Amino acid sequence: GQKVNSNGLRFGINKNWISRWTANSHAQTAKWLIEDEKIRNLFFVNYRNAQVSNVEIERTQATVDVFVYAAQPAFLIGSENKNIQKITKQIKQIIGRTTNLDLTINEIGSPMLSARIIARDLANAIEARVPLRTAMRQSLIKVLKAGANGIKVLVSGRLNGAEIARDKMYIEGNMPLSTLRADIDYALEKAQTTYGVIGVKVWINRGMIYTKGLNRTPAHILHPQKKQPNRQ
RNA sequence: UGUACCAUUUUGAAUAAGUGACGACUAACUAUGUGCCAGCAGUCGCGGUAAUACAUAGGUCGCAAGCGUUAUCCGGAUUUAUUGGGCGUAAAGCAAGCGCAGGCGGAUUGAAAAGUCUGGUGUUAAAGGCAGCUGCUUAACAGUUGUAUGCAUUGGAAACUAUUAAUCUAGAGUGUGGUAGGGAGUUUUGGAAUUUCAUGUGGAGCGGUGAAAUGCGUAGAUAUAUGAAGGAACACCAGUGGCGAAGGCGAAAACUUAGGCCAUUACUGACGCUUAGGCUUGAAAGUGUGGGGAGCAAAUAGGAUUAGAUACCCUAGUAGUCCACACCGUAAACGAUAGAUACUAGCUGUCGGGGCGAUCCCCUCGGUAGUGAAGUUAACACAUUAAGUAUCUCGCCUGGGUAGUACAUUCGCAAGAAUGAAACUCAAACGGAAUUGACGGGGACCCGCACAAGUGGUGGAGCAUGUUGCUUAAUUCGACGGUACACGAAAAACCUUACCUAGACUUGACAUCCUUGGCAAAAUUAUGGAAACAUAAUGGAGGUUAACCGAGUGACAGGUGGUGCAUGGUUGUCGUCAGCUCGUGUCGUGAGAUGUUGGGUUAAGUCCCGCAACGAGCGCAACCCUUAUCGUUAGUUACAUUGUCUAGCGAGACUGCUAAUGCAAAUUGGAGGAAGGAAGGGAUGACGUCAAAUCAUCAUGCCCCUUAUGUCUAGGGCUGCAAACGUGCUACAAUGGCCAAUACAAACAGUCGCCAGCUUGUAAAAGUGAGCAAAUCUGUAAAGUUGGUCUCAGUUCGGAUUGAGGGCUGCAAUUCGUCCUCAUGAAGUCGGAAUCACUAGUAAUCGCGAAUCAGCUAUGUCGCGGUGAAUACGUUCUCG
RNA sequence: GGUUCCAUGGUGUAGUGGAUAACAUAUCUCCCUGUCACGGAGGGGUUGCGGGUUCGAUUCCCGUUGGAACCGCCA
RNA sequence: GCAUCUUUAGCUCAGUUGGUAGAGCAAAUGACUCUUAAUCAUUGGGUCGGGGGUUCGAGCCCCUCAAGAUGCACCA
RNA sequence: CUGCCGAUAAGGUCUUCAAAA
Ligand SMILES: *C(=O)[C@@H](N)CCCC[NH3+]
Ligand SMILES: [Mg+2]
Ligand SMILES: [Mg+2]
Ligand SMILES: [Mg+2]
Ligand SMILES: [Mg+2]
Ligand SMILES: [Mg+2]
Ligand SMILES: [Mg+2]
Ligand SMILES: [Mg+2]
Ligand SMILES: [Mg+2]
Ligand SMILES: [Mg+2]
Ligand SMILES: [Mg+2]
Ligand SMILES: [Mg+2]
Ligand SMILES: [Mg+2]
Ligand SMILES: [Mg+2]
Ligand SMILES: [Mg+2]
Ligand SMILES: [Mg+2]
Ligand SMILES: [Mg+2]
Ligand SMILES: [Mg+2]
Ligand SMILES: [Mg+2]
Ligand SMILES: [Mg+2]
Ligand SMILES: [Mg+2]
Ligand SMILES: [Mg+2]
Ligand SMILES: [Mg+2]
Ligand SMILES: [Mg+2]
Ligand SMILES: [Mg+2]
Ligand SMILES: [Mg+2]
Ligand SMILES: [Mg+2]
Ligand SMILES: [Mg+2]
Ligand SMILES: [Mg+2]
Ligand SMILES: [Mg+2]
Ligand SMILES: [Mg+2]
Ligand SMILES: [Mg+2]
Ligand SMILES: [Mg+2]
Ligand SMILES: [Mg+2]
Ligand SMILES: [Mg+2]
Ligand SMILES: [Mg+2]
Ligand SMILES: [Mg+2]
Ligand SMILES: [Mg+2]
Ligand SMILES: [Mg+2]
Ligand SMILES: [Mg+2]
Ligand SMILES: [Mg+2]
Ligand SMILES: [Mg+2]
Ligand SMILES: [Mg+2]
Ligand SMILES: [Mg+2]
Ligand SMILES: [Mg+2]
Ligand SMILES: [Mg+2]
Ligand SMILES: [Mg+2]
Ligand SMILES: [Mg+2]
Ligand SMILES: [Mg+2]
Ligand SMILES: [Mg+2]
Ligand SMILES: [Mg+2]
Ligand SMILES: [Mg+2]
Ligand SMILES: [Mg+2]
Ligand SMILES: [Mg+2]
Repeated sequence: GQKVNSNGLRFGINKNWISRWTANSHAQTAKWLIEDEKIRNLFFVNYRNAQVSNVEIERTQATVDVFVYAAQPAFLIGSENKNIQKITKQIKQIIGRTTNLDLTINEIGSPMLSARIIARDLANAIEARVPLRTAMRQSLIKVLKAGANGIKVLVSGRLNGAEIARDKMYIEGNMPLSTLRADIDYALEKAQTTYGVIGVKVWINRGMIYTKGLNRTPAHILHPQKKQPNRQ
């Protein structure tokens, strides 16, 4: 049957919001809401070879702050800070010159156990004509070796160019979806294949959060260092 | 025959490549076209608008001066099985027996030598066959030498078979001695019971069924008691049994008669097994002649049931069922297993003879059963009574339908029996066994407003809204049992809008990429205008082009156009039901089984035990939110009748204690407690099913349009109307209508808004106008209490419809907004067959608020509080 | 050629001694079921043509059509 | 022979008794479905057998032909 | 505790593949 979004079921209890701002009026609540979606989509659609895991947005009456986590930030940084200037101009055109931006790339730790880049890698493999069975298994084994709990991958679509759509799942371990205390990270991606669209869904279990609180604490960014800059 | 061949003879790549296939068997794939059409096919099968199977093209593969197709023969085919198959459940053991000819057949001795083996000789024509060699440029081919097979004759071998001459008893029979039987035929005899009749008593039904009705009965039935007549069959005994070759045999007796078991110091001395043809017997039905006929009952008549009933039920009812003599010769005639012979673990019964002598029990020899290993089988299963290891003999089988049909023949009075095909057609078969599911008008157990017990409704009337159908220029599109129909749509006058009629536009209303400049787009005022749009004006923020304003410019933009049966995403449903699987191991040739099923306990695959299973994952449960009590922090904009109230943290409830019984989980009761055994509610919805819903939220493969299916605007339309259905509102009333006074909420919302008060107005509202960015100000609570009146009427019920006058929003209210006032006063007096929801603050009912919104007969949707019930005995029926 | 009968709903048939027309099937709407048949409720639909009598004709009278049933013989 | 009737889209038949034609099938088109069947809507399709005559006007009334079928004589 | 209880148009998907990591 149908299931409630795993990310959406855990918001406001154990998971913080990706955008944290309070608008002035119901007219300014819509502009500030579509614009941040454009920024997030920009980061995700293009600049994909970087493995951007999550982009957070922080806005005040007039000051915009962006916290961008990536696995390989060299591509964003570019050759002696070139590509970086380009993206700043991109961000300024979307929000406006009248405001103040404080974009912040922040390098990420433990990149494997994140459902976003795994789905992106999965989608790239399917688009690259890689056999589906082999592609998921290599991603599954590497993620488990990274030192996490069970992972559930559902890859539904016109499998292998077939005319009848199927779906292949591969769970390997305890994925307690009905439990609220668990840390389940979820992401979904659309692999654009020449024979249509492939939907990949990745459920990852990253332990149990036994410390009550609406997070305010990082998630799989702590193990190695996490810095770099571009801020003020 | 100037032929093969030869040569440094001239010229010169010049004179020369096709066919089949490409989904699998079977080496070799893509596009275009078509769209269950045209076509392909040796087999499985491809084609229903994304075809590697069709057509064309490109590529590739298999062959080659050949390649495919067709025809015929052999192999593969162990698929007529001598080598080399089978007959319990798949085709196939005759219904059984007596059996001649045929086949086979105990042991020992002698002879012969017909089979059998071997030596010599003759022959089995030449070509061909196989081996070697030679010759053609090697080969194909030609020649060359070698190379068997059988028959006859002759000379030996004597193990086995056959023949002959004899001996023996162990095979098989005979006799004596024990002995068990529903074995058969013929002739007599007996008692219950039914029916009819005769005689009494008696007095209204009997009979029959799911329920009844034909029928019988005051002419005295049913019933009761006695008697007589007659026919058929032989309760109990009677069986985890007996006899016979089979069919079959069960009251008692007599006569005749068949076979069998056990022990044999007796006798014959292979006389034995099987059996084509032949003969005998052979359930029931049926036939012919003559008797008999109580009961029952094919055919038949009537009454029921039924859409129909020539059937199941009931009441009658002939042939027949019975006997004697003649036929018929078929059955699931079954142990679905032909007969005979020898061998191969065991255990438990039961019957008969014999040995012992109370039975009972022990042993021996046989008959009849159950369980069971090796062994066999495709599996089920058989297993000393074989379907096991083997031999002999007979019968029978060779895919399914045609078909046990047709012709011919034999038998029969007759129906028919025996024997028994083919033409044609299919790729399989009402094939066999077993496995996983589904289903059952099959069982066992357990659940849910399912039934049951109640309450209030719906189907009847008026109105609102959605749908079907019809119409129209359009009535845009989708949803269509449960799981569509107050659904998408949380707002159709314009806009929305996707539709129709018209007036206008073409790299376009919007976008990027490119050569190139920016010294604008807006908005608004004029004129023509239905408005789109044009011609003229202030020429405009800014920042030198940032963004945009453009020119030039072709790739293109654009599509609510098709396909939810190509999809991604999201959702309904079973269902918040308790399920769905995996790893390792074990069993099974295999699909598969195990765990996951057994016993207890739950809402639960929840847990505990048992257990060839041991564990694990998803679901279940808990962690999350909210309501119920209290502690702590805080005290304004709450409270201020002083500790409410509001929201942060925490305590509290954990089967924690006790009693009962259970191994243990756990169930029930009690204690204390605000709360007791998921304390109430919410979020949370496994694998999957229905090719379930959506291309019209969005995204997207493919197809289609490209001065039009794209774009702008005005008007119309989505609001129609002979009709039908669904969901709601209002009612049909005194538990009420109207009027007056009046008490008690929670939640939510608010600066183009909430709007207090005041003034005007019969009122919707207008003007003035504070207060409130909000625990402060505003959004009148109604049912309810009291008083007056109506007095049961189509009314002081009910409000539809209609006419007029007003108010608000908005350019604009006619198509098509709602509110108020006045006027009128349809139907309707509790609603047919049949249906829906609900297990406590629930049903019922009364108001209040919010979302989308300028406004909206939203009576809709999402929320909040006021009052506040009835019933649950139980699973027989009903749905899942 | 002559004589008797009949003409009623969409189909098969009753009635009316002048004042009045029903039955069954069929048809329609609604329960019913996954659906349909069957079942349940309710709804609907009629005198061959003509011409006279009567206040009034399906009925009574005379003619005209169509369909049937009887006869048409003696030489 | 005679008297009588009939000839009507592709087929089977009503037309009405004079103002010039439909019904039911078949075909097609859509709708409808995965696609069909079925269903449903819609729909094109006529020398009223050939000529003559009457009439202002003939599928309609009267004649002659062409092709069939009826009832009356293969002399009672 | 034996009422009654009938039917359901045709053809169709779906396993691509282990060479292996
Ligand atoms: C019999 O029928 C006769 N009267 C008829 C003779 C006819 C001759 N033309
Ligand atoms: Mg071909
Ligand atoms: Mg082809
Ligand atoms: Mg062969
Ligand atoms: Mg052979
Ligand atoms: Mg065989
Ligand atoms: Mg057989
Ligand atoms: Mg036998
Ligand atoms: Mg037999
Ligand atoms: Mg014998
Ligand atoms: Mg003999
Ligand atoms: Mg020779
Ligand atoms: Mg030769
Ligand atoms: Mg007697
Ligand atoms: Mg008999
Ligand atoms: Mg009868
Ligand atoms: Mg009887
Ligand atoms: Mg008889
Ligand atoms: Mg037989
Ligand atoms: Mg056995
Ligand atoms: Mg045959
Ligand atoms: Mg035979
Ligand atoms: Mg058959
Ligand atoms: Mg089965
Ligand atoms: Mg009830
Ligand atoms: Mg109603
Ligand atoms: Mg009605
Ligand atoms: Mg519609
Ligand atoms: Mg649809
Ligand atoms: Mg549905
Ligand atoms: Mg409009
Ligand atoms: Mg300027
Ligand atoms: Mg410039
Ligand atoms: Mg499109
Ligand atoms: Mg679907
Ligand atoms: Mg077990
Ligand atoms: Mg168990
Ligand atoms: Mg839960
Ligand atoms: Mg569908
Ligand atoms: Mg309009
Ligand atoms: Mg509407
Ligand atoms: Mg309602
Ligand atoms: Mg009162
Ligand atoms: Mg105050
Ligand atoms: Mg009335
Ligand atoms: Mg009223
Ligand atoms: Mg109006
Ligand atoms: Mg009343
Ligand atoms: Mg309940
Ligand atoms: Mg009510
Ligand atoms: Mg209904
Ligand atoms: Mg005479
Ligand atoms: Mg369709
Ligand atoms: Mg019944």
